[PDB]
Amino acid sequence: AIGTQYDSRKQTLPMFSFGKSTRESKRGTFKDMMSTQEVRIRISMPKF
Amino acid sequence: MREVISIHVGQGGIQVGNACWELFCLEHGIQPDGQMPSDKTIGGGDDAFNTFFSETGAGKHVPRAVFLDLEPTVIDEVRTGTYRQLFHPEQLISGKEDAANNFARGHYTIGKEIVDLCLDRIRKLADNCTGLQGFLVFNSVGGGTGSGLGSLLLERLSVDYGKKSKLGFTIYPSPQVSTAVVEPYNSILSTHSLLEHTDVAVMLDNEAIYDICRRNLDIERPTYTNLNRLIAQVISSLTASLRFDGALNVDITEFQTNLVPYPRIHFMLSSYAPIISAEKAYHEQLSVAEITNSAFEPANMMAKCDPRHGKYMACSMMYRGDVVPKDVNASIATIKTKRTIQFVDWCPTGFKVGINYQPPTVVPGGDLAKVMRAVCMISNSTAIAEVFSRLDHKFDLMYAKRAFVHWYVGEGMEEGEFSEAREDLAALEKDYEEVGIET
Amino acid sequence: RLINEEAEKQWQRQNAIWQKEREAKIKLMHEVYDSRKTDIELKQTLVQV
Amino acid sequence: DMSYLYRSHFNLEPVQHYVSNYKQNYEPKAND
Amino acid sequence: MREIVHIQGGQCGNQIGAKFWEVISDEHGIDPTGTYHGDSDLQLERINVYYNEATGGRYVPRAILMDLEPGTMDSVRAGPFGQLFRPDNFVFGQTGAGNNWAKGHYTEGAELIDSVLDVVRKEAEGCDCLQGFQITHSLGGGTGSGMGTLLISKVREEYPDRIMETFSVVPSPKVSDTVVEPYNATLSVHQLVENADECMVIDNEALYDICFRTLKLTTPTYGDLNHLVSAAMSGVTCCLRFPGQLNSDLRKLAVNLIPFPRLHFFMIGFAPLTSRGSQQYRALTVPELTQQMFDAKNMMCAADPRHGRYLTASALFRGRMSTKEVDEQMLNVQNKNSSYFVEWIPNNIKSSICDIPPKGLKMAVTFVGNSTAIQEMFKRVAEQFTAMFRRKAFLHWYTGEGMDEMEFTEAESNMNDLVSEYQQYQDATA
Amino acid sequence: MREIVHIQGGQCGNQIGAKFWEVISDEHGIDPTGTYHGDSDLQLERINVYYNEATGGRYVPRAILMDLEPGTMDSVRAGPFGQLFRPDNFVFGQTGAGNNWAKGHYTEGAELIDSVLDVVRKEAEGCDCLQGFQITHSLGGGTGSGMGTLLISKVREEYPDRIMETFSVVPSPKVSDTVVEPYNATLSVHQLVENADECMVIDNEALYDICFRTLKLTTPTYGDLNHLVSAAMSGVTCCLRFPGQLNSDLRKLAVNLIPFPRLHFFMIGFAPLTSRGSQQYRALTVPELTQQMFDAKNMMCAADPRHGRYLTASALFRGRMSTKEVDEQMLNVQNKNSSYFVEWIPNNIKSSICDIPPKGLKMAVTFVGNSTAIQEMFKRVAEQFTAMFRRKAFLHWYTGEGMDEMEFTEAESNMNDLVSEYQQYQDATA
Ligand SMILES: Nc1nc2c(ncn2[C@@H]2O[C@H](COP(=O)(O)OP(=O)(O)OP(=O)(O)O)[C@@H](O)[C@H]2O)c(=O)[nH]1
Ligand SMILES: Nc1nc2c(ncn2[C@@H]2O[C@H](COP(=O)(O)OP(=O)(O)O)[C@@H](O)[C@H]2O)c(=O)[nH]1
Ligand SMILES: Nc1nc2c(ncn2[C@@H]2O[C@H](COP(=O)(O)OP(=O)(O)O)[C@@H](O)[C@H]2O)c(=O)[nH]1
Ligand SMILES: [Mg+2]
Repeated sequence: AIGTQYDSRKQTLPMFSFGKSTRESKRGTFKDMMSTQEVRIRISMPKF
Repeated sequence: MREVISIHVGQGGIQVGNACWELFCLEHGIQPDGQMPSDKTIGGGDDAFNTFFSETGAGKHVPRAVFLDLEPTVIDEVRTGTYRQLFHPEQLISGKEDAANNFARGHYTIGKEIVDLCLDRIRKLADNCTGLQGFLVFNSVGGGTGSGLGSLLLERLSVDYGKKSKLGFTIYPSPQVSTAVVEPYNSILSTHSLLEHTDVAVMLDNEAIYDICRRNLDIERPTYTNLNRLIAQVISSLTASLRFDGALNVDITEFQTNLVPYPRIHFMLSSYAPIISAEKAYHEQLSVAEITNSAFEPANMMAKCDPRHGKYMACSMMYRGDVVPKDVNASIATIKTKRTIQFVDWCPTGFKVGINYQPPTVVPGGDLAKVMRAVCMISNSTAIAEVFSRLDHKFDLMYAKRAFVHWYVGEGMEEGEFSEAREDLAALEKDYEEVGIET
Repeated sequence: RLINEEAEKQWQRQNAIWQKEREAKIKLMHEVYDSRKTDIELKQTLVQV
Repeated sequence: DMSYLYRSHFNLEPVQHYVSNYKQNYEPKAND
Repeated sequence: MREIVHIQGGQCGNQIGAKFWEVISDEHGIDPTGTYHGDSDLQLERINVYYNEATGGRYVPRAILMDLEPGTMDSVRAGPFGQLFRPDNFVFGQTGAGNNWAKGHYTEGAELIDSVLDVVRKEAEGCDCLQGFQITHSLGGGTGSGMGTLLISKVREEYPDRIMETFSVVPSPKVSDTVVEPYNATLSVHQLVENADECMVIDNEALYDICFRTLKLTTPTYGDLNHLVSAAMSGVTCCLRFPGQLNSDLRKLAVNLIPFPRLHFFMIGFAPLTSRGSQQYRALTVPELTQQMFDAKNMMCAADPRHGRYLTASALFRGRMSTKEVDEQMLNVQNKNSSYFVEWIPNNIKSSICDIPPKGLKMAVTFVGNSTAIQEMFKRVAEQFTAMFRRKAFLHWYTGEGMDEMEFTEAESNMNDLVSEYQQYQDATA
Repeated sequence: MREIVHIQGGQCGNQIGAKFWEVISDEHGIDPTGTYHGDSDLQLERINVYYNEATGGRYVPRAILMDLEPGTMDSVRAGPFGQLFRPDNFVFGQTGAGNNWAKGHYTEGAELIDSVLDVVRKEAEGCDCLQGFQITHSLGGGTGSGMGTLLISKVREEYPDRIMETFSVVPSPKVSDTVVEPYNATLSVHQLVENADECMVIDNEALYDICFRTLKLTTPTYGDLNHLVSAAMSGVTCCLRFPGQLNSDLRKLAVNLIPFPRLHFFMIGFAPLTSRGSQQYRALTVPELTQQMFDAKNMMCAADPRHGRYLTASALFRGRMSTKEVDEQMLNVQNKNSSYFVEWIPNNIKSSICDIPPKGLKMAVTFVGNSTAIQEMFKRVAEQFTAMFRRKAFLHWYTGEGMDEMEFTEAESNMNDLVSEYQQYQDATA
């Protein structure tokens, strides 16, 4: 019970392994939902 | 996170950018004053203007454009017009003294002291951009200031922003209709200078556009404004793929890799359709097969050359409206089967197809009529050699006895600058002959 | 059910934190454009004089 | 509206969720 | 138990997966909000095959979506049935390869694939015991095909004992859609052959032909094509997730549809497909099922199957039906067309039966077969590639980003050898 | 019974504590004014670990806020939870250090430390049996580091048997906050390693990697950033205040994390930290807890943890969770990834459990490991220091207050030797 067993009745828990992603491996976008939701308002401009 | 920046030079450039901007603004839904209409209340949204506008945080929206010219009247008129509150006040760098149709003047005399401001502004506007795709340039050949400034801009951009894709919408003079008496010289010089830096350029010779306008719209007294409207619609059709939803997309980056058979031959010509005025548009059914057939028809090719006079090697066309792949392939099969339009031996398929939904917005007070389907095509065909063939003859005759050479020599250009350009054109002349010959 | 009790309460205060700042900035932004209208006119008013 | 290009127009038409196993059930017990 | 993961690439792959996931969600009864609303118990017995368990019981498809261009993804996240996907697995780029295989496989993909590999490893390890993969990708697009093929070798280098598929749509010259399709398809197939365990090519031209001639709908649409593709995919893996007469997982078909190591291309078709008016004058009968299934025009590969012989053919007759009848019909069809079944391998058809039918049909069958006729597409692709390469057309682009002409020279020879070895067995006799 | 006291200095140090007491204050339910409103008794059983008693029932947090300038300490007073601090416990000068260690440890720091030391000797003896001291400071500050590195030196002089602790933040080379960062950074480390038994480092630059990617909040703020560090505060001292399966006080962790006396630098981590928008899809499970728990992107430090190996690892879980699953899941981490675990020491991870969890969630884990990857923190630090010493740049400020050029040289050599000796075991084999 501390390893791998072969019977559908008793499952085998996963054993995770480390990845190889650098601290700055690009990727971004998809900002639809965000904590702040940057402020936007509507103010009429003068006629100059 | 997709955007593009338009670099413009030359009075024709400014007056075409005007119309293209009214088209694009009316298409996204921004009034001229720059304030979103209080009734619409778009609210939380993205895209739309981003691909061509940058959020100011709140309120107005600055069109991501820069205007540069050496002549003051057009800039002053644009600033004082009804679009004053739209553009940045200081991004319209305008000079003082006219270049006066002297290409040499536009390249070494009164361009170096202002290209610096042009590049500084372009850099500042770019740094804020985070998803730069490429550039668009509109510049004339038959204008000295325009040609010189455009040459300088392209040369600097080749050294500032790397392999970023760039597109050039030049304008060449018609086979018989002319506006100046010194067009050929600046035409040849600009061709030489721009050959090895512009990836893509499409012909827009004026006489053909005159022909289409007369033939279809049935309007007998056109003016430069209508041609500008047609050109702006052409740009809109070309670029609509990047900002509206669609079942099949193509980007600006996916043009310079699909219509340039060789690194050297990168000149192609485009056409638009359908072009039917509202007075009679609806009598025909509003025949996708007939519309596609008209797309290839010799008369409406926006550049004065005979497609029948040359082979086809690359034909890229975009569809918008209620287009459907069923009609697309039904028409494509017939066009391909056609014999009168033949294809080069080593181009089994020269079709890149993109499908888009949003119909072309019809502007009030114009000639464009409401439609449901449109077809816009960008084609690089062996017939392109004709324009350069005619220009060469127009050049050697003049050069035979040093006509007008005095002012160009007196502007700092060395004597031999013309011969090298002629040699480059001849080498280009040889290439089209070589590529077009079957095995 | 209680497992949801603490999580909902904690998120409540934090959101009030998100609301307090945003409501703070929004009022200032009202100030930001407010002045500009008050200054352009003065330049406009002086023009006639 | 863009619904005329969005969803499919295919039609293919209740107590059909019994396994083939459910044929075995009940059947009560029956000189010189 | 024996769950699988989904990884789609390119715009075509994203749309195809979007339709497939909608079909799967409908078949298992999961609403867009992710709350179970089924009817019978069996709909939840093996739901673990494709979904994952989370707090509150809202099930999330275990799909990974990759693309170098954002518009398609930002569109697919807002349409119908788009809120089931985990936002975590969305990993993507911005610039794109621009229909350039070299750009999509060397310069940008090399940078982008790290995160995608990390996430795919995370999910695959998280599953109970990975059974295999499924990758659907469009060979005709450069930015897609590049990364799509690269990830194939990347995964196959770490999961040698696992089984993997490849749903591919290849561009025919008549239905041409890209000018660089010759180049990208040839380069892609070069790598696909060497590592992909299974491949099932489908032709857009044949799809259109079927949609018009059979369905008789006034106007087809991309959704119309996607729905057929998704129905075929659902048939491809139906029996793995329901009670059945004779279970046949991926490995069984893998063994029973591969004569030699280097032939891993089949063709598929879904039946019945009847005109809305023909849905009631028709009789859903066992002989009709097999007849329509072996009719040539139903295949989604534009090549005419009859131009040669089959090596192996297996079917998954879904729903409750006959067994005597399946066996006898298989015998009758194998005899009546003796010349069209290769002679040296007797009993050259496989039979599979599952009970649960589709929601809306009582009898339906998915056909998978590896036939010599596929050589037509490869031969046409080779001819088109030669006609262009011999003149150095569009050559400088793929050479300006590090790929040298030596690789191009190597790939063509391998493709030609594959074609020759595939044709040789046509003339083989015992 | 085995209580500890807080000794903090510096605006960076003050803020960390200022938010530190807020998070702890809610743990046992102490109101902002000190009025008790707790619900469960367990919140009141072990309150002595951090609080004293006084008439009126209002509780006092035994803290000693120290800084050489009035601006920072006068700030926490007016805000919430600052009223708790006893007015008599504030000791502060009036001159300012100017980020000059010379002004912060020799001339000004010594003069004021007399009074502050007095209060330190005051509260500590009051408790029944002092357990140890925990001090938070900044290595990149002038006024802070001087006293911070100095007060610790004398404190260790009177209480040799006490357990020592210090939580630190070090300046990454990428985004530098102090132009004199190299000096006050490397100069301090020499003294800290001399007496402090334990020491931790959290990299600000690594923190932003926590925010911009994990939390997915567009506008991180110093109010937000402090929260993460505060959580790690309760990560270590957690089980010391509640019942549990296997209690693990501060000193026990020391017995299982330091192979030799001269390696007392660790990197910490906290999980699960999930963005607000994605919180519904994930499913809380200890295995999922661990993978993100060992994820390369969860460590708050700048050192890449895949570039070395772990000498020892620590785990301090939270909540009613199965004892085995920690054990079974903990071992697999040392087998599937053997390459990253040293080979001469077996079964190199310890674990512990606390049955009362942090507020709001159901499971939590605190990460503590002595990893050889931390070498890259100083080599980069040393590289800048050596580059900045050859020309005697910025030498006059420090040397003008009694410190001679010889002292720097001793500091560098000690730093350099530690760099080499740290990696001696990395290449060592059994
Ligand atoms: N399509 C179009 N072409 C124009 C228009 N105006 C001028 N041109 C073309 O431009 C050529 C002359 O150059 P312009 O663009 O007018 O002037 P420019 O670009 O400012 O350069 P300079 O004349 O040196 O100042 C003429 O031969 C015309 O063919 C216009 O309104 N529409
Ligand atoms: N049948 C079908 N094919 C599609 C669909 N979407 C894309 N494709 C195929 O994808 C090809 C174009 O690929 P492309 O979009 O450039 O791929 P990408 O460059 O990786 O994004 C075309 O040849 C189409 O055959 C679809 O909805 N249905
Ligand atoms: N995370 C975090 N870091 C801080 C905070 N305040 C200061 N720091 C760090 O402390 C460093 C400056 O230390 P300093 O205040 O000059 O120390 P001093 O000598 O005691 O004044 C900067 O590099 C900051 O990164 C804070 O509120 N949060
Ligand atoms: Mg002009």
